[PDB]
Amino acid sequence: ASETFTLDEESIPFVPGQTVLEAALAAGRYIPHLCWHPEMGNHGSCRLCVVEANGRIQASCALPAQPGLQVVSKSETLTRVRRTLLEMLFAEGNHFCPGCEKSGDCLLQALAYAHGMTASHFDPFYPQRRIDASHPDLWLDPNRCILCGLCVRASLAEGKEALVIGGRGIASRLLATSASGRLGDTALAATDRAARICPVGALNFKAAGFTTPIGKRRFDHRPPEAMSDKERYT
Amino acid sequence: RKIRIATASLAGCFGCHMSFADIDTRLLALAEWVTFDRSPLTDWKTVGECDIALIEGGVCNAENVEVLRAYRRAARILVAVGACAINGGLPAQRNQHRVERLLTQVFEADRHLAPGSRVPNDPELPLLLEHVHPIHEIVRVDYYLPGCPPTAEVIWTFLTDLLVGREPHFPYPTLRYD
Amino acid sequence: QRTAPGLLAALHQARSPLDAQALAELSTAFSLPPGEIAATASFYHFFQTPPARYQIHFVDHVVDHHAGVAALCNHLCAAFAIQPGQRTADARLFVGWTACAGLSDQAPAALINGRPMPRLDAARIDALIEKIQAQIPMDQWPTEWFAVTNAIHRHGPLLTWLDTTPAEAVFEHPTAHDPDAILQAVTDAGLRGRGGAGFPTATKWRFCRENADPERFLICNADEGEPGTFKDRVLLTRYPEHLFAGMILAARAIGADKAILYLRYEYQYLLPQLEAARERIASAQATVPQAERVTLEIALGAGAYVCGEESALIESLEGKPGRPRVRPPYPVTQGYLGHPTVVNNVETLVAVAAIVGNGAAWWRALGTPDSSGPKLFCVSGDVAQPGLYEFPYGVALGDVVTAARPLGTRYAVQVSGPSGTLLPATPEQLARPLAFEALPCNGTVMVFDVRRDPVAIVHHFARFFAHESCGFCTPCRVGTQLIAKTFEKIAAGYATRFDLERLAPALEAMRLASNCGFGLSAGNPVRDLIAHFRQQLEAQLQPHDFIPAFSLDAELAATRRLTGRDDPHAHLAQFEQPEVT
Amino acid sequence: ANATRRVAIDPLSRVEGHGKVTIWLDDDGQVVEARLHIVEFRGFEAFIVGRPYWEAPVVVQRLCGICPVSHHLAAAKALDRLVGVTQLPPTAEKMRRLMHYGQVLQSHALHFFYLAAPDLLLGFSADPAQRNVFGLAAQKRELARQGILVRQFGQECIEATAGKRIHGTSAVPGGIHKNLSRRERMALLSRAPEIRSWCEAAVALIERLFTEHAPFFAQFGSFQTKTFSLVAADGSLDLYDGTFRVKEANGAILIDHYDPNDYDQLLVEAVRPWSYMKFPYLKAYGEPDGFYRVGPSARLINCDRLTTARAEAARQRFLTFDQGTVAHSTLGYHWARLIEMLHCAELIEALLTDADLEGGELRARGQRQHRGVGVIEAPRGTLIHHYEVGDDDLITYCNLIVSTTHNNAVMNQAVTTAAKAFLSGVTLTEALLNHIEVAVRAFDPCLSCATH
Ligand code: SF4
Ligand code: SF4
Ligand code: SF4
Ligand code: SF4
Ligand code: FCO
Ligand code: FES
Ligand SMILES: [Mg+2]
Ligand code: NI
Repeated sequence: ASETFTLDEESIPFVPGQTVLEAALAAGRYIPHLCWHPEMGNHGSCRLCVVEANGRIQASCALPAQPGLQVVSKSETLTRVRRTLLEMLFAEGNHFCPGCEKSGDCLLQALAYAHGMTASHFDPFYPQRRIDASHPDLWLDPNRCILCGLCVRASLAEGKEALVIGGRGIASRLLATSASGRLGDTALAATDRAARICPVGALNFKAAGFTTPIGKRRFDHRPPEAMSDKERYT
Repeated sequence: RKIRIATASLAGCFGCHMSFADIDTRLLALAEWVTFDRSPLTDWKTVGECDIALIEGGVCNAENVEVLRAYRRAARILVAVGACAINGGLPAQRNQHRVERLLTQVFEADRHLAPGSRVPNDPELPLLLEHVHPIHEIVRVDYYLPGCPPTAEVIWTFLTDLLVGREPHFPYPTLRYD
Repeated sequence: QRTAPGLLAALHQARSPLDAQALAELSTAFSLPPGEIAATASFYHFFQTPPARYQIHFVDHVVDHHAGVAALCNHLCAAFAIQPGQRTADARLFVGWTACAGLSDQAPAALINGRPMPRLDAARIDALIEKIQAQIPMDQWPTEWFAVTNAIHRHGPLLTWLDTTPAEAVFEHPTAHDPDAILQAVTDAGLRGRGGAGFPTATKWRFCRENADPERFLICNADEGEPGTFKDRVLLTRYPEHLFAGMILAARAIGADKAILYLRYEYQYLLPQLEAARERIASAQATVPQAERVTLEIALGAGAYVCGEESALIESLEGKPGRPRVRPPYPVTQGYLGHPTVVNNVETLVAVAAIVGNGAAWWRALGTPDSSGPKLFCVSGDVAQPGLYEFPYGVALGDVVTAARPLGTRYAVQVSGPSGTLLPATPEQLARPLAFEALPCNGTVMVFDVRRDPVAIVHHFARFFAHESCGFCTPCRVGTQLIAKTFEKIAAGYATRFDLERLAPALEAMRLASNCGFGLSAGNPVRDLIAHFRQQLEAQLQPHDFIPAFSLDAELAATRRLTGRDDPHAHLAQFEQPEVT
Repeated sequence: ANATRRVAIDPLSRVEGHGKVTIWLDDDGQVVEARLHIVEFRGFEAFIVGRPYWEAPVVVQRLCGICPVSHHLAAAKALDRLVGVTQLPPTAEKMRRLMHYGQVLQSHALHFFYLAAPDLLLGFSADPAQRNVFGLAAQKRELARQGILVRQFGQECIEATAGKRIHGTSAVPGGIHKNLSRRERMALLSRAPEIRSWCEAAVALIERLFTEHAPFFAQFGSFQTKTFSLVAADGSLDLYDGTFRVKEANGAILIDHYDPNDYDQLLVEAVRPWSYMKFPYLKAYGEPDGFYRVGPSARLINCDRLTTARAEAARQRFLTFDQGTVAHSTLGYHWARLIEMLHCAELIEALLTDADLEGGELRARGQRQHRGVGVIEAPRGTLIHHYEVGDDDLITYCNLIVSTTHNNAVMNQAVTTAAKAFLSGVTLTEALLNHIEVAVRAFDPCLSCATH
């Protein structure tokens, strides 16, 4: 760690060229994020990581650390902009947490609690995508999927290439790369890194739900800031 | 003058009202400080006018709309309580299906029905809407209490706050959507 | 990493029914799993059209709507008992919509199996309705119907130089064969991007040349794309050979073996002429040793305005969905196939031909000190003479507008397509010069007289942004939709003050948090509507505190049908009535 | 038919859900017909289809916020069978019982103390502003404080076993996902005697009431209808598990120990155009002979026995009372109900001395099949869940017959009986209309449950 930059009036060490997000988290200084992940690196879709620098707002997962770069991660504007993004993602899908088997074990939800989100102030989109329960060990509710793309990246990296995001605009959805469009016809296996990496309730194991008592779930009274990287990340 | 509270259940399960009653003996202290208009707990058949309306449940049918509007006009502060009223809740999973196809599944096609069974027609019954909607899609909402249901501790904190004039604050440890 | 270079071409190829069989052929060809190919193909508008003998897209564009294209679509949809966006029982006809097809001057218009049909009247629709029932091949149709007019209503030194001097002549002179000299010529001219961006051309050429990688690419951006823009369409029809000269000159300047004209899907009619022209110009270099010479290719796009963003264009050409990259690295560093790449607009490269042709003094003689040179302007809308207008950069907005002859009294002008500004026609606004230092303009000017509703205009743009968003990032994917929905609510008469208050925080998030300049731009129309046409918008907000956005029946229609009721209690009112004491 | 004038109590107060009664008069001031319209419907049986099976105990319990535990366990029981498990391991069996016993305890106390006793203790005519739980809190405070605290202990039993007071998650296919800790068990056990002693007081109270008011309460009606419920093998009442028993009014066991799994050969549901609540009846008798009634008084009639002393002592007194009449009384349901509440306290008092609540035998697994039926006695009567599930693991079919649904006919009947008793002598008061709602309230109707 040769160089340093300023994150909220603090000298923060950095290996060039880590991004700001990478360097901050290495130093134990949390910044809201969703689509970033230690193994699969950045992506740039969620936008929760945004920060003020040069002298505009931009994603800290793409912002490269420079020596003596001046960075604000905590302001009223930044907390509002994030709150808003959290309302967009909730509005966009069917996040009925009360019957979701990732309630209390879900990053989107935990981020929402941490930004004191009370309700998404937008008209719901009530999308109408089909569940895919074709795989023997796995199932996919696509109305919960936030298009983080971790499942995709994970699968490219381990060679299975099972998934892909297709469509344009609000039609954008997660798709299986099989000719039939069915997860069961791809090479995806329950042992694959991709199988367990979804941070919300979209892609799940079959019949492994509601096994954890309320009170003892991954995020139960632990915001993302309070967690180690073991537990924070899928 | 004592404050007036109306309460209502639209496409709810009554669960938010039970979480309200989960304040336990504190309801005796609440009884001293407030007065209840229309509410499933009281006999008043017609709403209003009051300082606070607690609404649980989504809007699922025509009579929910007429009632929601009534409560809106009658009440200064209208509050969307529970997941149902907030984003449509688990009942809103029916927006995955065609409402005709549902009613027909339940009242005509079901293998355990008597021969001749038909979807109920009578004007005394209110028609279901095409989709379930949160209350905010129909009227303006002043506050949301999340949870399915909200904790009694939230419901209490919320009221406690409004009675004293203060602005509702929900600590992280009282917040849930599930 | 995931590049599939030829895939875009191949996907066109595989249309003269995209079945699971054809995906398997491409999957082998391209080493991509069949659904990845499907997914790429699903991103493009013109690849998702239901097959027919006659596919017809009507141009959903504000100027076409003003010329009553709405009505003329229904005069055909009615005549086949279908709705727009669906196809006939026999699979004979599909009728649907599409974004501006670069025919803003010749409205109203439509696309039909790729070929454009401008200036539609009911007599054309009636004569068309017959042509499809009698089942006649399109070539048999009067080719009068497909003629596109590239009307130039005001020449200057540039169009003059273009009309006068032939394309190949510039290769006689010695500059054309010295890369440094071309760079310098252009640097001295102070040329700036005519695609609207407006960065010094020479600067990007230099950054690209200063890179370690010897392998480099020039791409010419003829996905003109922005509604109301047709200047590229003129330059392609009128002076293709001059374009290819510029492509070659600039390719030489930056040391690029290859140079690719990326032509939008809508202009595919121009392909046979462009191939003719491309081949004629590649002779004027034949003298060069072939190892040494710049190769010229043309690539056909497939229906996306987001693909006028540099990195998305590149992604498209690498056989992937045209979604903007995460930059840096920028394309000048790592672009097409990971090699440094310059993307220049058509008008920019034509300027390059002129600048190597006439010298930098000749160029800098024209325009302002900051925005040097002549600019072309594609003017359209409520004007006696829509078409192309050369002015020096620096010209007052008014003069451009006036030179086309507003039909009604002036009201509002959209400068630089929907991405730029919507301005009222006050003298203080029309006084403003058209230059990067003042009022930036990529050449699109759209004039609206006083019959037009500012609100309804923004709504047309709101829908276009919603449709054309790449869907990659949260605030833009969702937020563009929130806007479109807010203007649906205004148009239907349900909108109130509260609806703009709930929309604000999403605009904020779009303007600040978007990943590319499309999500930043998309908030512009409603920002301008609030800032200038405040009152015209207040006039379409109901005085109620809130009103449902959907017809509350409607909603009961389904259950009315079933139960069989039409009594009052099976109907809901919208609205309510206040009352004060 | 010849009904000329219509009057409606709309909506029904101090009940859960959305119900309305219409009362059809004629020009003489006489009442031809009354009708219970259950006026809400969400369609859980149809929209749960497509979802994974393991969601059902958690989502389907959103039918109701008074007895989600009844649906939580019913779904669980059904999915046990699906996953090939009949007998649960001990720890799961005992947790599930505690959840249920607590559920019945609090639900009965919710009804009596919040919904029913405002009438029974402040009188059926009391000015509306007082005729509710707050008027009761003001007047009979120490009584209302007890009730609230009984309900609390029930819910706190559920919090411990399910994870929340309302809508838990612990009942799973095969068993339970947790046990009690020692501190939760002791904390509960320490409270349990006092709670039971207040339930005792509540029975003493409701008897004293009938002793004084019995002739008046008889005006609200009797039933000559059959009684339907779960008996255990022996065949005492067992609220968690058992097979069907039906007795005729005189009882007279018509059917006994009938496999819940075959409920579909036993039962059929009729639909009238004017309610979303269906009309279940015994197939082999058709209607209206095959109608029956369930709940508190059906159980106490049906069972041979209650397994706890104090409550069985009091059951004898309920059945003996001047002299049989009241067991088949409309308002009898209240006396039965408070007895079950005592019974549950007594169960719980005992169950929390069982160290298996801290055990490590939480869950069994067996042979997967495609169908599962789960039955339980919910507070308001017998509950049936039926699920069918693909190899997908997505539910392909759900059918629910819910407690209140069973009493559709008898509730309609009782509405009619009181309508005549109290409104034929016109003219109509608010206080006389309340008399009709009082008849409905005896059934502790759960209308969200009833319709689903
Ligand atoms: S996946 Fe997360 S945010 Fe989405 S509904 Fe489930 S728990 Fe809630
Ligand atoms: S399935 Fe999960 S990991 Fe994949 S795109 Fe959806 S949220 Fe991202
Ligand atoms: S939020 Fe949950 S508790 Fe409240 S009405 Fe909806 S289902 Fe019931
Ligand atoms: S802002 Fe986001 S969604 Fe919009 S086009 Fe750019 S990257 Fe895609
Ligand atoms: N009790 C109860 Fe709910 C009802 N009725 C169920 O089952
Ligand atoms: S983590 Fe930075 S944009 Fe999603
Ligand atoms: Mg049913
Ligand atoms: Ni219930």
